[PDB]
Amino acid sequence: MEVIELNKCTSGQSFEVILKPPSDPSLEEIQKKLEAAEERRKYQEAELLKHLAE
Amino acid sequence: MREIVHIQAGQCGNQIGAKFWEVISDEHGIDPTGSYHGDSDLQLERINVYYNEATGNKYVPRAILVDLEPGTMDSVRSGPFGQIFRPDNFVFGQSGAGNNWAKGHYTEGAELVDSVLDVVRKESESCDCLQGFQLTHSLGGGTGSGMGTLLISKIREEYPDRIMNTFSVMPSPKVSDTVVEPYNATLSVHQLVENTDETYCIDNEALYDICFRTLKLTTPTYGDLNHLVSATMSGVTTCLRFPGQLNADLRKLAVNMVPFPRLHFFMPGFAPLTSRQQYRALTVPELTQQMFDSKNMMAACDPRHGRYLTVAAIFRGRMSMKEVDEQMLNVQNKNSSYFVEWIPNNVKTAVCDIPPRGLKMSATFIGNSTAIQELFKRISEQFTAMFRRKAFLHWYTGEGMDEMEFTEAESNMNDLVSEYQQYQD
Amino acid sequence: MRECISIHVGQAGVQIGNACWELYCLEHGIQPDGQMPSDKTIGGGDDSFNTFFSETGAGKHVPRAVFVDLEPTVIDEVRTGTYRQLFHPEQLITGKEDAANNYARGHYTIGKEIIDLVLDRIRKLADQCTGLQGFLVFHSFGGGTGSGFTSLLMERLSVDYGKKSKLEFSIYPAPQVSTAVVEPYNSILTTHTTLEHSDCAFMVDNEAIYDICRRNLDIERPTYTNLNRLISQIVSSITASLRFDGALNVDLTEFQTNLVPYPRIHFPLATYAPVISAEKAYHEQLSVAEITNACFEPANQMVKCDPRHGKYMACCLLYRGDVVPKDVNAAIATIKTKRSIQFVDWCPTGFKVGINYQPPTVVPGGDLAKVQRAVCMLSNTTAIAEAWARLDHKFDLMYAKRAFVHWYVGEGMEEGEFSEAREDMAALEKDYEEVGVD
Amino acid sequence: MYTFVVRDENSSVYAEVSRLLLATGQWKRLRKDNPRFNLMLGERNRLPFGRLGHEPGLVQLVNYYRGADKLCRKASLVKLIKTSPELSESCTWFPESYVIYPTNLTDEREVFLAAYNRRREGREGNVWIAKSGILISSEASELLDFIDVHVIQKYLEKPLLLEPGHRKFDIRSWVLVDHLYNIYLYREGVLRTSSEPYNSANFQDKTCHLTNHCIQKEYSKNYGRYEEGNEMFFEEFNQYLMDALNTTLENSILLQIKHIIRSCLMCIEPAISTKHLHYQSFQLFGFDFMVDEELKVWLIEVNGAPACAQKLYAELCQGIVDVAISSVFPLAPTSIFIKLHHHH
Ligand SMILES: Nc1nc2c(ncn2[C@@H]2O[C@H](COP(=O)(O)OP(=O)(O)OP(=O)(O)O)[C@@H](O)[C@H]2O)c(=O)[nH]1
Ligand SMILES: Nc1ncnc2c1ncn2[C@@H]1O[C@H](COP(=O)(O)OP(=O)(O)CP(=O)(O)O)[C@@H](O)[C@H]1O
Ligand SMILES: Nc1nc2c(ncn2[C@@H]2O[C@H](COP(=O)(O)OP(=O)(O)O)[C@@H](O)[C@H]2O)c(=O)[nH]1
Ligand SMILES: CNS(=O)(=O)c1ccccc1Cl
Ligand SMILES: [Ca+2]
Ligand SMILES: [Ca+2]
Ligand SMILES: [Ca+2]
Ligand SMILES: [Mg+2]
Ligand SMILES: [Mg+2]
Ligand SMILES: [Mg+2]
Repeated sequence: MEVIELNKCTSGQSFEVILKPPSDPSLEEIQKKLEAAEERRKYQEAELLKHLAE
Repeated sequence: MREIVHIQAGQCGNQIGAKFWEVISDEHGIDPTGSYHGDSDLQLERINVYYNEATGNKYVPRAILVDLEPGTMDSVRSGPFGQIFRPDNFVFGQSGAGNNWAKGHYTEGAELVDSVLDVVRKESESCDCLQGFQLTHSLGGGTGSGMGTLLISKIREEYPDRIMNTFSVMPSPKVSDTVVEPYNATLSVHQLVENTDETYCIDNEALYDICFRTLKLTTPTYGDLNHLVSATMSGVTTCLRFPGQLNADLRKLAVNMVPFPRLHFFMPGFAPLTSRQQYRALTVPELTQQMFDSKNMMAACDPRHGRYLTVAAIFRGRMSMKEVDEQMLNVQNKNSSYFVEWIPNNVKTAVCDIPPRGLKMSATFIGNSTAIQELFKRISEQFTAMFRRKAFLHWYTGEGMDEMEFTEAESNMNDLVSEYQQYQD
Repeated sequence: MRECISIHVGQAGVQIGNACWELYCLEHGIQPDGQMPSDKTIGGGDDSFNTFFSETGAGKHVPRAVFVDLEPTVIDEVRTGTYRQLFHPEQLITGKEDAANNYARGHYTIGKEIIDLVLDRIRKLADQCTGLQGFLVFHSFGGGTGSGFTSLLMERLSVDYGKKSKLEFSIYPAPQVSTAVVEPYNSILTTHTTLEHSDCAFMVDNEAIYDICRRNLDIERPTYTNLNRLISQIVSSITASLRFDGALNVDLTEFQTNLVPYPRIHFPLATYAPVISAEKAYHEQLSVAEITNACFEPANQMVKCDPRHGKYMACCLLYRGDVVPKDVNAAIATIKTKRSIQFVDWCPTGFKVGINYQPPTVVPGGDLAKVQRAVCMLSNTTAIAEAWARLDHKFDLMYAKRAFVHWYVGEGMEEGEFSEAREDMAALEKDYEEVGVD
Repeated sequence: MYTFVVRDENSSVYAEVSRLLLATGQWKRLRKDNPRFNLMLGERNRLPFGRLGHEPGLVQLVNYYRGADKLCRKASLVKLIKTSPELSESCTWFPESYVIYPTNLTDEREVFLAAYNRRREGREGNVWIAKSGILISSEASELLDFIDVHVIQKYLEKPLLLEPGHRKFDIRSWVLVDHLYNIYLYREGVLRTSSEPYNSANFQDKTCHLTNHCIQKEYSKNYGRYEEGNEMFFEEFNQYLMDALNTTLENSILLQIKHIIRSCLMCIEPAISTKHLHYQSFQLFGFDFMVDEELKVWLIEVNGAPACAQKLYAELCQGIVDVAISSVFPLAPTSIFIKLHHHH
């Protein structure tokens, strides 16, 4: 039961008590993922317009 | 600002849509001339959803009236609230559709659709952010069925990323104009399976049984049946027309109600339904037991013959929202064998403080139940009883159609039934 | 001094943001017009509150916040609310139609078209910071914007602000206060793409906030207001160390150092006490030992779970009010003898304590009563993994039938990203079990 | 109309409770994966506690105490006794035990040999039993070589024998604990007896030393001679104690049994209680005791998923529904349990 690093100021204080000792995607690849999905929406809407054309 | 464009096609479409704009016009405080005279700011909060604001604080419904013969729309324009509608929004032909899907979809309708779409485009261009469309029609007739589904096909071509919402009256032999209604309904159903996000199925037989049995009305009329549809349409649209912690828009309601693209046909319900013992107060429990009772549903399907995929319930009136939650959780936990167990919390509840006209409180039921397949079974059964003899086919082949197209519609519906069957197990 | 930019995403993020900045201003003595009488350095200064506020030549203290919503209805209340004067328009960004509770829609479809705008607005706040510490991101799991757009914003912040820390305040989906059905999909989607981009995340389960409001405040059916006011008390207690003079949790870096030894396990459990009803006659003020003793009761945890059957990796005790170190140790001793606190063997069995003398400030007319001393415990417990199991299970019930999957593929997402995100959660649950169970 | 699920088809105990629940007309059974349940009869291993108590508007109940495995595992029970100050390593009713890990894997190998060599030097009886397939031997070489997780505990060389027969036996008492943590002891116990005379010379034949119902019904040649199914109930065993020893079962054995149960259950109550949890728990236990010739009782093991004697399936199961289930989900005596009051 030890109290280390006791810091006291005007608005409070802070300390530590030990009971027992122990024992990314680049900006290029995010635009590809986005555009890759925008491309799959374009293709899907095409098959819908092609369907409606028929 | 999330606007909806309303469309009513054909006789049945316009008469139901007519009352609909009469029911909500009263709930929002709009008189027959389009002037507001309510008493609560909540009435105008979401008023622009269905109404356009013209000059002088006038509110003009954002609706398009369509039909291939002037008979019905001359009645609307002379009806109670007929003056409220936009004169231009009346688009109509003279030949009529003769209760023929081919005339409404291929010949007569094909000659008038471009001009109807010219109006739709004018209503959309004025919308700050258009949510989507809603159509009212029947599937057993010629215009709303054939030309209606033609409009939906073309509206989706110009607005591919907008919500298409429809109120479709399903034909029943017990409430029948002509014997070809199975032919027209089987043809339209495939169009809706492809080009709609939500279709509230309204079976004229369920409307009839409700007026006779539960409502105690000797011999009903189409007007009596339409009051029910009005009351229902008023209900399922409370989410959109009034405020609340819900914040529901068309696409959000679809994303939560439709787990599979083609199974977007709902069973609506309403409660109370009292015969004239009408002044009795209705406790929240009673409201809920009836709301789930099959006799209060307009699908003419027994929900105890299928399984619910999702359920939505809207409660209107100043009531105990704590008591609302308790009773809803009771019905689920007393009959969980009728709800699918592979969709968690597939039953939602929205509250509203503004009750319909002349009711302390009410409840509108929206069921996406697999029991609806019984409806498509009946229509398919009646279709085949005639198509197997080519009976009455000349009315259609004389308009340009081949028997092959009828066979496709046959197998299309039978497919749709098999889809509903694999999900009931 | 070093600055902290707050970002609020989606409805839940925006509203919770209101409940916090409303509370921050009451604590720092800032009025709705942005004026602060107690600040003696006019239009400048590097005080402790300056980490969350900037100052104009006219004496206005302006939050370091950016509200982003794909729909304008929820942010529009902020443009006209009681604290409208605090922010300026550039801080409030709103789209025209939301994400329909669809992760794919918030991440790909809509998100792509507004992400550069947000970054530019965020960049405008970064250029005022002399030493930016990082960002605090408030958002929901279930919302299409809260989940879908947040995970994209994080991927880009990690690019445009590499060495800056990013903390989350996430809302766990609870059926009692939500009408959505696909929130499991959205939650597990956003946790997957966001995991490597967040240094520490506090999860709040609305189910937990809900029952605390029904049980302690006697609110039969709580509103979002009741929920947020309470959630901001907890958030205020966690961020207080950054806004007041002190030595514990003095910058965002110290949150990962003191709470997350292993990176992927950065979800600390939060506990708060006391929560007393303002409508109450007059409650017997609790001692430092009674409130501390409450931090180990499941009732007032931000996520219902059983810490007894887990293992602690770290533990902080933030006190506010009439409290002194002598009383803190006394209470702790009494608890280690009664409770079952199993620490992991590769981490010291200890507690860091921070005491702030100013007691918890309460919003006038709010639901909470004024207390003389309160505490909030942050503890990294393997027991919180229960929340993941619950959510992963629901995900599995729907995905087995592929229910609702089409709404996501229809917005450009690949079906494989599901099983990819799900396999990630499966590994996350595994890491937890490797650290706690024997 | 309450609802419950079943996730352990191999449970003979709750198979009857489920039958009784449905026989009341107010309990409805659901599929083993439906979460909308009032009562779960969960699986033995890896029961998903984390998913209980999160369904709005449902008070959920489960028939297992999370963390009870600390008491029903061989090594867990020993470690619990030697570490919990409530019991202490000097506990007087639990055989001197040690935890031993096979050499192909803390471990108390040396601590065992110390007390072993101490005994072997004192002439005292130095016979031990190894278990986790059981081996009884007086040599430390055979016990250790056999294991190559297991536990070695002092074998009771002076166990109480019955007459006529000169045979060993053990005792099984069923204990039920409800959501409130009340400790109810079943008034009816059973003694799984051995049909073979006890022989201390040779521990090779494990048919007269082990009193398992399966071993006696498979490797014993006198199964069912003195009593039906090697099971004597508290009435006959009580009359025997009065005719031969001049004492009763209550004063000589039942007092100690009631004390050991309390000490074990009270010890872990802080760790498993559901007094404030988001769900409620209850579990049936089966304690196994030994009795030496001095009428002192020892604790063998505690079973977390025990079975019941044939003749007592109806009375006990109905009692589980009364004080454990219906006490939380009421329906529309002379309690068959003996409440063991305590300080919570
Ligand atoms: N605690 C709390 N939770 C909220 C609040 N607002 C929404 N939520 C939760 O957030 C979840 C829904 O996500 P939203 O934030 O509403 O959705 P969104 O981020 O705006 O994204 P959209 O789908 O485009 O609307 C539900 O589970 C709600 O319970 C709030 O103010 N406080
Ligand atoms: N130290 C000891 N002294 C005397 N007998 C012992 C003993 N340890 C075990 N036994 C004998 O072994 C039997 C119990 O074995 P144990 O309980 O370890 O295995 P087990 O758990 O598979 C049987 P069950 O679970 O059915 O009670 C008792 O009948 C007892 O006679
Ligand atoms: N509920 C209801 N159904 C109607 C009404 N009018 C017609 N129907 C039904 O609609 C089907 C015929 O469609 P109809 O509207 O007459 O064809 P259309 O005008 O050419 O499009 C028949 O099955 C009728 O029963 C009405 O006012 N209310
Ligand atoms: C069934 N009899 S009826 O209700 O008079 C009716 C018949 C045919 C069409 C419409 C109606 Cl309303
Ligand atoms: Ca013509
Ligand atoms: Ca200053
Ligand atoms: Ca990073
Ligand atoms: Mg007609
Ligand atoms: Mg939103
Ligand atoms: Mg055993």
